[PDB]
Amino acid sequence: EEHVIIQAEFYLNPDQSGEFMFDFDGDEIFHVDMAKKETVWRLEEFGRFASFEAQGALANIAVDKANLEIMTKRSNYTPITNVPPEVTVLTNSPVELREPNVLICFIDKFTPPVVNVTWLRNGKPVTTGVSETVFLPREDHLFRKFHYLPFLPSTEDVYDCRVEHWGLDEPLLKHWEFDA
Amino acid sequence: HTFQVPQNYTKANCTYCNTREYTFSYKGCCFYFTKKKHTWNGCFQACAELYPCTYFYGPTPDILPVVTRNLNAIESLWVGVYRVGEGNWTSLDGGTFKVYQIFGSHCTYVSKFSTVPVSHHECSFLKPCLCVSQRS
Amino acid sequence: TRPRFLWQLKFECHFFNGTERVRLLERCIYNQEESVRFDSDVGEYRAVTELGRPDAEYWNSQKDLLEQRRAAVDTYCRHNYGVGESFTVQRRVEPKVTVYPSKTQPLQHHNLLVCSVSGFYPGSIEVRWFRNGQEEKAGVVSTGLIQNGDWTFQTLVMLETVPRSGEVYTCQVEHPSVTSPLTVEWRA
Amino acid sequence: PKYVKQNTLKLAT
Repeated sequence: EEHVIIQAEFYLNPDQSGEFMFDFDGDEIFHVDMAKKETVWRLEEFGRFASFEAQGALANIAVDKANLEIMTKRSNYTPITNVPPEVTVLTNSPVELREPNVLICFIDKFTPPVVNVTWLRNGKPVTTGVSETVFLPREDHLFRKFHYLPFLPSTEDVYDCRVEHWGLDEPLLKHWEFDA
Repeated sequence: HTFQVPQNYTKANCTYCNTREYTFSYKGCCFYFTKKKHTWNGCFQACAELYPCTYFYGPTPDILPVVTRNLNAIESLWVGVYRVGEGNWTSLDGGTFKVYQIFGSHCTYVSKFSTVPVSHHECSFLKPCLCVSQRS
Repeated sequence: TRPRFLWQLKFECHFFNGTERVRLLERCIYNQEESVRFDSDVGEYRAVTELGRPDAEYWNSQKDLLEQRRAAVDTYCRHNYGVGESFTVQRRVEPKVTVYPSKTQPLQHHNLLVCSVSGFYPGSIEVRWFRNGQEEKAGVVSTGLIQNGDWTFQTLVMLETVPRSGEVYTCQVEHPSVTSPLTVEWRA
Repeated sequence: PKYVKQNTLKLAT
């Protein structure tokens, strides 16, 4: 083929969390904030060329919640078997000392879609500038997710992408540090 | 001189189901609401030519509620239930049908609000035909 | 923690040759098992697993629903393909090509020449290595295409070498964002 | 231009 557009949604119990997003060849086009009830575009440039009525997504989610209830019972309450995530920390571009960069924490092939992620600089949590994506769907029906940490390269600092998930025995730390 | 071309219609003896084109499916049958409208009598042939193994169908009380819920509020169907034999109200499928009959014995239709087939004012009215084919 | 129950619904529009061919795939997934699906090429709902049987039967009994999905390839797929074609199918960002060896070693000792290609889009890309004009197909250690999650890709293509003074390695990159192949060299 | 969504159907009860 050439291209694929995917409208993907889900609802998870007991969390009572849901999602509604559109995907183009693996990349998110936009998703709907369940709380704010507004559509949020991956790239702000997208909002300048298209639009989506967020209310519609909320309707589907309501129906999905109800359906999840039905499927759970009919399956005789069989729960999802956890699939721990593969985590890898990468840099956005080749690093240069004191040249702003971005640490990408790529969490892949996991389920269910609940994950606690923490960025750590020298063992301490960091929030300054962090950003994340929602859960991206995979052909095998597992999920993919990204977390971002902009930073300034140095020889004095070490980083870690801390990842928690139920299919994991304990928190997983993915280490990164400059190498001179 | 009279040239006589007779035509005997009966139930189909084969399987078929056009999956990219049927109106709806239920239990083992593939249902098709004719797109062209026809006279009640024109239905036997309209259905027999629509698809292979297809024929004018008479809705069983077990089946018309599904047929009936798939009806527009202003749409009606000519159905294969006729006055002649086996209880006097039968079908190419046999059986006996309970019919609302305040009218003329020969044709019947279903509406969104009918629970049994109904005899009609006159069979020349045009309506889509209710056709069927057995799957697998 | 407690057991989790997951319900997923995916509507996938497959576009081939632009729009000359469009397949619509609607899938219901319980936990990690697809249970029922509508394939525009099939025309009706099909249970994939037994859990989906009830649904496929119920849904194929509704004509309006059947008629809606059978036309979705036009009212939905082809439509949404248009709404965003200008910034998706047409999006193009030129790659940033850099060449550097991994660990600073004296010459003649084995080294890993790195060709970093970053921030590009679409993913379709070609990177080749050259040693004094001749193409090096062997000893190429690559990460493969990496999706950054923000509509940009990157790929690190490393070449195993034992640089001799005078050698000129060239990393050639071809990508739909550039007319003539990009090139960058490294002198030994 | 506006993005069109496909509606989720209710499962069989």
